[PDB]
Amino acid sequence: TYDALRRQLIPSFDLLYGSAVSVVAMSVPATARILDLGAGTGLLGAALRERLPDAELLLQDRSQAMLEQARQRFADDDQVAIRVADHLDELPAGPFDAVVSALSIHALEHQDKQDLFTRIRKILRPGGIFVNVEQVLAPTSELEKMYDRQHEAHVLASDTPAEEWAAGRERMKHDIPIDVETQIQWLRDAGFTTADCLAKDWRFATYAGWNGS
Ligand SMILES: Nc1ncnc2c1ncn2[C@@H]1O[C@H](CSCC[C@H](N)C(=O)O)[C@@H](O)[C@H]1O
Ligand SMILES: [Ca+2]
Ligand code: NA
Repeated sequence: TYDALRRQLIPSFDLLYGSAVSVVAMSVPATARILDLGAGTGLLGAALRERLPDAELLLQDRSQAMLEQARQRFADDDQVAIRVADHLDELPAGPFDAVVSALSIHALEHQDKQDLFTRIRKILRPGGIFVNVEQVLAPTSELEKMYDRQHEAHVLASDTPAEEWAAGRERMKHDIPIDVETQIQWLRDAGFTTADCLAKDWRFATYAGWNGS
């Protein structure tokens, strides 16, 4: 229902979230310790749990209301913990095999994104992976209009309730997105040895940084 609405609002939901799960599964052991940053209702954590039954998940968000949905989703899961913290607050010490995030970090000022990527690398073990499923800006105003048309085309094709799309539009006014290549370069600046865009559908992209490989 909520998960159905996220699929209606997010072009290539299965490709982009699935790419995040696949790249983690190919980068970390079965028993990986994983931080889901801005976990919300725990959708990305849930996708990872489906693939990695033995992974320890820490779901972190500033919103207790969002994390209540995550607590309900993971009620019977003894390998899931929840932390209430802002991206800008001290991160959990870990170390972590993976730090993942979906549709959260684009809320931060650009300087705070650059600092967050560096702070994430500090809590990753050597060879650890950072993955972001992200809302990204087009590199030009003209291309941004085309990105917007492609997003609207998906929303309309998915028979999204008009009020939910209106609410989606209102939330996006507060967003501080940047182009995918700029923020992938920020991973290199943060000291990740490899950074790559795995999958992309115009405004939405899955990218990753590796802490040594
Ligand atoms: N500065 C910040 N610190 C922590 N969480 C933040 C944040 N800004 C936004 N968030 C959280 O980021 C989430 C964005 S919605 C995405 C939720 C989830 N990752 C999913 O894929 O469905 C919300 O849960 C919101 O509370
Ligand atoms: Ca948003
Ligand atoms: Na709760």
